[PDB]
Amino acid sequence: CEKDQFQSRNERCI
Amino acid sequence: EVQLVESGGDLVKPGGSLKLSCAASRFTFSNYGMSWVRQTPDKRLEWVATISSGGRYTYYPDSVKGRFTISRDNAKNTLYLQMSSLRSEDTAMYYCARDYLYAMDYWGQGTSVTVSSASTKGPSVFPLAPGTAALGCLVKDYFPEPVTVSWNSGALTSGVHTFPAVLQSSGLYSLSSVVTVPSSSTQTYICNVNHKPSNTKVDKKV
Amino acid sequence: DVVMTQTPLSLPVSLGDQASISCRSSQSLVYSNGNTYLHWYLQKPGQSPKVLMYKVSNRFSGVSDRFSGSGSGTDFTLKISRVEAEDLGVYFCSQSTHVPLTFGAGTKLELKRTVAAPSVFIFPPSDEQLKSGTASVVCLLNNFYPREAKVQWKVDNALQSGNSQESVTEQDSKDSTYSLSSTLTLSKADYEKHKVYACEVTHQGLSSPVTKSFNRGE
Repeated sequence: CEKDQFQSRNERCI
Repeated sequence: EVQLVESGGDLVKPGGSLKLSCAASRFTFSNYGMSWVRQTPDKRLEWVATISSGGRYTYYPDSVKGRFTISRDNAKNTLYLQMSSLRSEDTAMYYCARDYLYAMDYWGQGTSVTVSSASTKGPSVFPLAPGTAALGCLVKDYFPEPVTVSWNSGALTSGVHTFPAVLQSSGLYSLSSVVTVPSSSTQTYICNVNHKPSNTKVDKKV
Repeated sequence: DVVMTQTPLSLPVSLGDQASISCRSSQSLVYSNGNTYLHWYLQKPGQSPKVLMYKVSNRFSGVSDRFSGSGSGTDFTLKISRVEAEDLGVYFCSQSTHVPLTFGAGTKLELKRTVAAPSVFIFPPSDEQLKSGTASVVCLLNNFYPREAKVQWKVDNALQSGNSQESVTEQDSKDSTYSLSSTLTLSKADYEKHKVYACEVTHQGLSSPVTKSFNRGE
């Protein structure tokens, strides 16, 4: 599960 | 107690290349996205690059896309920024930062990058000779930034004022560092000046 | 790119008082999922930025509950309910709804205090520097408030112009004062052509401008 501040916007990889 | 320590900044000629590194500590580096942000001499911030936790994705603004490349070594807990085709407008303080949830929570103290055709030049340090007395050191005609100044090897911090550098008409920088002390002080006062880009370190008794 | 406009850019405030900072985006920060990715940072003097708030109103762990965030769409506010000395610094808003991530220009929080007149010192050039052909004369204005001051150089009672540069420190967290250096640069020949060197200081804390001077030979 790839994490970064832009991926976080999809509210899944949190 | 997250910690990020940048290194690698230097004076680079236009068209040149430079690699910055950022050492991460006291967190599970592999579980977080990581970013680079720069702060230009006018104090504005500009996001430079982001890389996802596992390195699957990278992101850049148009100003550096193609020229800058972010990477990470999850085994060594290190972040990298490879810079190429460097331009004068890339001159800035470069910060490494941890992506935490939706923003960049912790940032390193930064590493300085100057892109110029001008050659390196170490400072000439001159005394500012002195019930309150003032004394100091004039650190002039150096290039590029930065210069760090301490007093009595870091023992004297009270009443010390180190001024921002100003760019002189010649293209060389200059700054002074002053300290107020009781006029009664036998006491030896030494300013410690370090200029990493020119490999200049001098100690001047006042 | 999204332009982030902050108001004010300079924010003087007294200790224990309330302050508010505006941030306006050039386009809506609502993301396709209906969330708003607007964040705030604080850069303290001599330090790198640290995050304060994320997604408009959420405090990061360790950030005082004196900070609150609000707003919607293009209009956002950061509020400080009782200002403390450690709040001194530059506040930045930032958006990540639209790539590239962008920042506002920063708002500098400044602490108010009573007027304090500068302590004025003047330094002749060193003999080592004179050997090199150049003469730097330095005027120091120490621990004063407010920041506004006028420093005028005079050589043999004659006003100088264009041959000096000034530098000011950031506000000291310890006493909320500023210090300023003014440097007069002359050729060695021009320096040794004159005797009296003076800097005249005008400041709200001085009822009349005061001059500090030295004689080159004496």
